[PDB]
Amino acid sequence: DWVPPEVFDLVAEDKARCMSEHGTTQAQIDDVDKGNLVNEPSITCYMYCLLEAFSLVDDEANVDEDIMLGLLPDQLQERAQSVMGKCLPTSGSDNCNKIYNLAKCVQESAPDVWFVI
Ligand SMILES: CC(=O)CCCCC/C=C\C(=O)O
Repeated sequence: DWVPPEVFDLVAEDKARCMSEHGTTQAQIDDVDKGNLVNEPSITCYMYCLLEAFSLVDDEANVDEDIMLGLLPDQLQERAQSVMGKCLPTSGSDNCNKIYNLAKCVQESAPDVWFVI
């Protein structure tokens, strides 16, 4: 992708923790990455969990746009601001479901640059 390998090491402890907490499998993550998203807590609560580990969302799955933007390469800033304009604020029944809807929105809007670690 555009995601550099250093980022995988950085997320490794939290990834292991969030998969363990939520019953997530690598296969589920690969599915999401392949654009296939279902409203299963084991995947959706994983995504919320990891986002939270990096202060990208708060206790009610409100996205920190600035942190999100500061994390992305300089190239995607422009298209990411557009995707956020369409897909934020988050909404849903709970934290996991809010990230499910966000994931659905962001994938529908910017498949090219869609991905989850
Ligand atoms: C849903 C998902 O995988 C997003 C993970 C965000 C983690 C990024 C952590 C560190 C960085 O980008 O430097």
